[PDB]
Formats: sequence, C-alpha cells, structure tokens
Amino acid sequence: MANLERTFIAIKPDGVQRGLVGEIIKRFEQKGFRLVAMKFLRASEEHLKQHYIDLKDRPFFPGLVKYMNSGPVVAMVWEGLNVVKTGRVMLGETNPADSKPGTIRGDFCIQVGRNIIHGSDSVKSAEKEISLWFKPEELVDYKSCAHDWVYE
Amino acid sequence: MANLERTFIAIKPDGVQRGLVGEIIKRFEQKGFRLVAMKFLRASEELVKYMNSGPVVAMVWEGLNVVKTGRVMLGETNPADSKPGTIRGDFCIQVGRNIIHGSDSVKSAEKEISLWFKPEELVDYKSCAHDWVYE
Amino acid sequence: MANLERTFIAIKPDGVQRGLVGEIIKRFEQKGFRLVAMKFLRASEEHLKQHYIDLKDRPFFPGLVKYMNSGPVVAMVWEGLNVVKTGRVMLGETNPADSKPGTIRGDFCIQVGRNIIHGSDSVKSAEKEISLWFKPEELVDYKSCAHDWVYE
Amino acid sequence: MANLERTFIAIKPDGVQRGLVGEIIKRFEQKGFRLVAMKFLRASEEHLKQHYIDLKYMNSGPVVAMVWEGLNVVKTGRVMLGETNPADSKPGTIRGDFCIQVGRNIIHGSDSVKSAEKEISLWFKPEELVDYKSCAHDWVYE
Amino acid sequence: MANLERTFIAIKPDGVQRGLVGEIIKRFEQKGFRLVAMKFLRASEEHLKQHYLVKYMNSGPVVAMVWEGLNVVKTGRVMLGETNPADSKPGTIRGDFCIQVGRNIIHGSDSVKSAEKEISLWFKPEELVDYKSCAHDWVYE
Amino acid sequence: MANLERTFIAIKPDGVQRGLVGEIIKRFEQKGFRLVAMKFLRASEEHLKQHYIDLKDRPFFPGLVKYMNSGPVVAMVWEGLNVVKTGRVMLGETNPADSKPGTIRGDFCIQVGRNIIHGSDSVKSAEKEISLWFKPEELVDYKSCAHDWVYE
Ligand SMILES: [Mg+2]
Ligand SMILES: [Mg+2]
Ligand SMILES: [Mg+2]
Ligand SMILES: [Mg+2]
Ligand SMILES: [Mg+2]
Ligand SMILES: [Mg+2]
Ligand SMILES: [Mg+2]
Repeated sequence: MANLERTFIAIKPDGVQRGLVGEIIKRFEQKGFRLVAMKFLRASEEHLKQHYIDLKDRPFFPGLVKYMNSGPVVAMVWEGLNVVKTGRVMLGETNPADSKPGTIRGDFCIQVGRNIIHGSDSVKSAEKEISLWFKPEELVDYKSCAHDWVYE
Repeated sequence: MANLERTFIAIKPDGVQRGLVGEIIKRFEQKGFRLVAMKFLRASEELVKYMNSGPVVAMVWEGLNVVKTGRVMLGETNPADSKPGTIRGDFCIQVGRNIIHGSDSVKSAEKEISLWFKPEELVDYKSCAHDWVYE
Repeated sequence: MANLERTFIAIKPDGVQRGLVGEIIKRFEQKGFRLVAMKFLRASEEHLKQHYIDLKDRPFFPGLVKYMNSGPVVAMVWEGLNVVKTGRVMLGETNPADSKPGTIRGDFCIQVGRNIIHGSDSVKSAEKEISLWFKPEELVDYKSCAHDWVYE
Repeated sequence: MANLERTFIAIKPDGVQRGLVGEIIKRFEQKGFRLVAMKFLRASEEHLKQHYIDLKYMNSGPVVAMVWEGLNVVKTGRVMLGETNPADSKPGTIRGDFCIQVGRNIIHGSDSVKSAEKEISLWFKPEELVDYKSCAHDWVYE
Repeated sequence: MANLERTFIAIKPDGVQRGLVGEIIKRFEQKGFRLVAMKFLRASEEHLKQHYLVKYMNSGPVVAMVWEGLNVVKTGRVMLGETNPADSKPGTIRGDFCIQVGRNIIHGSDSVKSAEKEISLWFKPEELVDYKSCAHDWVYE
Repeated sequence: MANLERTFIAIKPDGVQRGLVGEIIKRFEQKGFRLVAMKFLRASEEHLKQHYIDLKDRPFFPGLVKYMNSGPVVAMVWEGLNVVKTGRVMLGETNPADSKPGTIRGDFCIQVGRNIIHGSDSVKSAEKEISLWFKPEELVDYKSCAHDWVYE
C-alpha cells in the first residue's frame, strides 16, 4: 500500500543546539504522519561519510561531515502517504535562502551549512538511509487512532 | 461595499475528530475576518455517507475578498499540493480527508449560506479593531 | 456513566471581540473533552436574565445583563469526566485578579466585569443551562477516535 | 555538581497516540534542560508494573524514553508534568493541559534522584547517554 | 483611576540571548496590558544592582519596558512567577523558561513606588507614549 | 562579512493596536536574526514625510503619513545574512491581498493601507532608514550564543 511509505528525517546538531526538536516533531505529528523510529546519538565520522557518500567529491563535504559530528542528532523514521516528497516540502528548500515562510527551514534558519534538518530525497535513498541508521528491532509498528480520519 | 463580502467555511468530520476546530477558527480570527455565524451539527443526507459519518462546524465569515483569501488560507483542495502555512498544508495528507471546505465563489457562498443557515442566525456586530484592519 | 457528564461553556462578548474563540476551543479540545454542541448568537436580555436568575438581586446584575447582550456569545456544550469542575479549573477563578497564569482568565483578562468566559458551576446548574440554551436536537453525539486513549 | 542531575521521562502510548510528543519535548527544551538520551520503543505499562500492589495500565505500545539533565530536574520535572492524577493537575502543566484520567495520564517522570538513576540504568545503555554542551548553558546557569 | 497604574519590566541579557523577547511581550499584550514604553540598550546588572551570593550578569542587552493597566505591578509579578525560578509555577514566564535565580531572565517592579522610581531612572518622560487601545472597552468595564 | 547586514523593520500602528508585537519579534528571533535596536514611539509627521519621501507625490501619500502618526510604532534594526531580502520574504508581499500564508502579512492582515509592518526594500534603503530612525548610540552589539549554530 502507498500509505506505508517511510522516510528518514534527521535533526542536525544545530537543530538540537537551538532547541527545535519539539517544534519539528510537532509539525510531522500534526500533518498526520506516524513516527516509526527515533533515537538520539552522536554519529561517527565514518557513519556520516557513508550517509553522505554521494557528495564525497563536493568541496563542502569535509565541512559537512565535521559539523554533523560536532553534536548529537535526532534520527527518525516517519511513515505515511508520499512521506518522502511531502516531508521534503515541509522541510523547505535545501538552501534556507530559498525556503518559504511556513517551512521548517524557512521559519528557523539561514545558511545552507546550518540548515538544521535532513530528509530523504527519494524512496530508494529513504530505504538505504533507514537501513544504515536503524536495525529492524528499532522499528515500532502500531496503528494511529486517527488513521481512518487521515486516510480514506 | 466590498468589505461586507461573506463566505461559508465548513469543518468536516475529520477536522472535528482530529481536534482542529480551534486552530482553524484562530487562523480566521487573527487574519482579521469577522465571524458572522457558526453552528455545530450532524450532516444529514440531503462522499455523502462520510459527511454524515460525523459532525461538522458550519461558519459564515465576513471581510474583503474573504471567499478567495479564505481559499488561499485553506490551501489547495488536494493536500498533496497544499503549501506549508495553509490549513491543509499543515494538517492533512489525502484529498478524501482534507478536513475543511470553503466556498469557491461569491455566488456559491451565498447559496451555501442560504442552504445551511437561517437569516436570523447571521449576527451583525462591529469588530472593535475594524478601523485598524480596514482604512 | 461519569464520562458522559456535560457542562455549558459560553464565550462572552469580550472573548469574541478580542479574538480568543479559537484559543479557548483549542484548550478544551486538547484537554480531551468532546464538543457536544455549539452556536453563535446575540442572546436576548430576557434569555440572559433567566440564565443569571440566581443573581437578579446583586447590584451588578443589570450591568451584567446589558454587557452580555452588547455583543454575540459563543454557546457550547462539552462532555467528559468531571468536565464541570475541571472546566472551571481551566477557566481560572471567576475574578480574573485571582486567576493563575496558565488558566484562560489568568492568561487573557483583567477585570471581573470583562472575564471573557462562563462555565457551569455544578452538574445541576450545568443541565439547567444546557436546557435553557440548547434544544436536544442541537446536541450532537459521536465517538472520538481518541476515546480509548483519553479514557481507560 | 548539582547542575548534572538527571531524570527519566517516558511518554506513554496515549501520549504518542494523541500526538503530544513534540509539545512535551518542547516544554522541556524551552525550560532549559539538556536532552541526554532518547529512544522510541514498544513497551507495556502492564508488564512494567505487574509486580506492584501486594496482598488498569496500558498494554504494549509505543513509548518515547528520555533522559534529561539540569539543576533539580527530577523535582522540577515532576512539577512540569503536574499531579499524577490529572484531576488534580493545574493548567500550565503537561497533564493539566492535555489529559483527564489517571489511567491515561500520558507521561511518567521519576519521583526521586535515586529512582531516576535506577530507571536510567534499566532503560538505557551507558553509551546511549550523549555528552555535549548546550550553546546556551552560560545563559541558563551562572 | 486604578486602571492607569504602570510597571517597569526589564528583559535581561539571558532573556535576549535565549530568544524570549517576543514570547514575553506576547504574554503581556494578550493579558490586556498596554505597552507605554520600550527601548533596547546595553546595561550591566552588577553596576545597576550595586548602585543601591548570586553572581550577576555583565554588560549585555536588555529590553526595558513600561506597561499600563489595572494592578499591573502585582499582576505583572504574578505573570513573571517567583523571583527564584525554583519556586515558579508552570504557566509563568520563569516557570516555563528558566531554572536558576542568577539567570531568571526578567525583572519587574515590586511596588507602585518602586515602579515610578525605576521608570524615571530608565526613561525620559517623552519616551512614555499615550494612546488608547482599540479593545479597551472590552478589557475594562 | 555578509553576515553583518542590517535592515530596518517597523511595526505600524495597526500592528501595535491588534497586539502583534510579540508574534512579529518572535518570528525574527526564531529565524536566527539578531536584534540590534528597538524603540517604541509616535513618529512625527515630518519624520514620516522624510521616511516616505520617495512617494512624496502619489494619491495616497497624505493618508499614509496621517495614519503612521495616528498611533505608536515599534522601530527595530535586525542583523544577519541577507536580512534585507529574507526579512522582506518573511513580511510577505506589501499588498496583503498577495501575501502567502506563513508570512506575517499573509497570516495577519488584509488591506494595503493596514499592512501592520514595514521592512527595508534594499540595502541602500536599509542604511538610510536605519540612520533616519536611530542614532549610533541606540545600536546594541553582542554575539548570539547560538551564532556558531546559525552560521558556518
Ligand atoms: Mg548541510
Ligand atoms: Mg496551497
Ligand atoms: Mg471543497
Ligand atoms: Mg464574591
Ligand atoms: Mg458516529
Ligand atoms: Mg506514572
Ligand atoms: Mg530580580
């Protein structure tokens, strides 16, 4: 079913440091998506290199990896219809300069190197990142009491 | 006069069920529109089983270009296209459960108001901030 | 059953005029109570003298009635366990001067003659106010999707 | 130092189900406490509390387990939750704002420092407790 | 008239630094009080309090304000919560936002006479703005 | 460095009268911009004529000046990367009819003559307006504790 699509959302160290964890989680809860998994950790450099491997030939990659390791992140899996694309809409443009008011980035940050949050860009990237950051024992299954009111 | 335009806004059963009535009314109040009428009822059958499935909040709101601006504030009818910052953009996912309905035109609005409300349920009063919302 | 207890809540003309209808309804929704009935009207002075009949000899009664007729009110019936007592706690003390931060009155008003809201003071008074303001066909029955998570 | 005290906070399945995870975390963040650990798991209140009364808990469901740090965070956390029985909780507290019945009181917090250390030992591995410094620490503490 | 009482409220550097100016102002506005004056300046808490142990803040930004309304001195104090955040209730500014008395983010006058003294000391008379709120008749009888 | 750009934001008399000062300041604070200057005043007509001199001969110029003088305003200077353009995005379109939900004007007002807020349209206008409304002693300097999490 399309309603079982999952995406990986990570609140970056600046999101934690500036006290935005609750605000972000609230936006996803109130949209109607279901929290599947969540943990709080300092990701190692090797872990972050595997996560950002597609960008290793980019000039900012050394900085990116350093900053993603400079504090703890909140790693999460969320489930719902088109949650990948829709979550990307909710985050706003990757460059906060282009993000619109009402989006997470549009409301809460300024510079691309401090854009507080990451979300999977595709279903395939989503499954790879979910597998990288979480094990199957860490995924929680339940039915939201409001399911029949969110979905037809 | 253009400032006395009215629109019909109905919160559907999924909006009542998920606890969104207060937020919706708040967005309309803080925009500067005036509540003209409101009632809470079960939608009788005159799809359409689904709107009887629960209660609806029927409302009439007044203000300049309130029909179109209301539609903007609701967001696109299909939540998949709704922008963050709109009611549907913030709170729902699927068109069959898009929690709210607003009139699409002035004539539609006056038809819906006649159909859902009696004329005496439409309350006339002046907002104490009217001179600060309108010139 | 104790969970089917109902109370009458009325947002007074100053609550409407100062744009607090949404905030108040939101507080009752998020507490877990079920909206049973709601309408918007300018109550007649006759109606208001019947509502406040117990205070007809008080010095402020004529002014109270006039002010309650000077604008529209939002009349509501809400349902839940100990909703009369608990709704009164949520409103704050009837005299805003003694209302606490976190309550409706404590957060939003100042003077007893402009205390923006009324709630039934007892189950008795609640049922007579419900009968005065609403017809039984105007009372809406449905089950909340979150009922099993609000009540054991 | 007293600023290094910790408490255990668990959002129960009714809190997850009614969409309150963000609100709760936000109240703790804005108070000034530091999130030390957090994970999402399935756990039953029934089985955790089955060895109890000696002579009506929620079944297995999703819970958010957390460890929070700060001065007097155990007691102040309990104040922020409000009374365990929502009927006695004051508006402005988590339970005062969001729930009605004690069997569905959406959240749990440790009632004493040693209880808190025990619960943290029970729920978390030592390596899940993350050490970092809040950028606002010097503005929360003198 | 008692409805013209005034109080002095100062947001301290920890309140500015933690991004709380808007929330605090919003609580006073929504309560129904009228903003009379406001300015943003650099001030040292030490030099001000040692001008007439908990370690006070050095020179930093403060938002100084004057608010008007019935019983605003006392009610303002209630809305701030107890001076020691350890005793502040949820729903108050200090109950919601801070932990330690030396970083209690805000100050309010403790009495009408204190309020008038501090208003004179921090503000010029022409900085006190007189206007009528459009909702005044719905806040006061 | 580009992160020190400053813009002039003014909350107009209708913004004060409808109780929006806190909401607006909150949106700027939570975005990551730094408050540099702020005061509360009734601007004189001649001050307002200087401020809007570029519009000195339009049909509405006389009305504008008289309304901007009809109540107090909150004048402010805010600092950050691209604060001029980004602040204009946050305000929404000058005409509320075109402002989008999530913007200040989109969320809070309706008509161009009552658009509750003003922001500098360019850096040059920003430097001119900041000098007109504030003297250098009124500009307050400090480093945000979160600077290193807002800027790379
Ligand atoms: Mg990045
Ligand atoms: Mg849209
Ligand atoms: Mg529709
Ligand atoms: Mg009495
Ligand atoms: Mg039903
Ligand atoms: Mg418990
Ligand atoms: Mg003090």
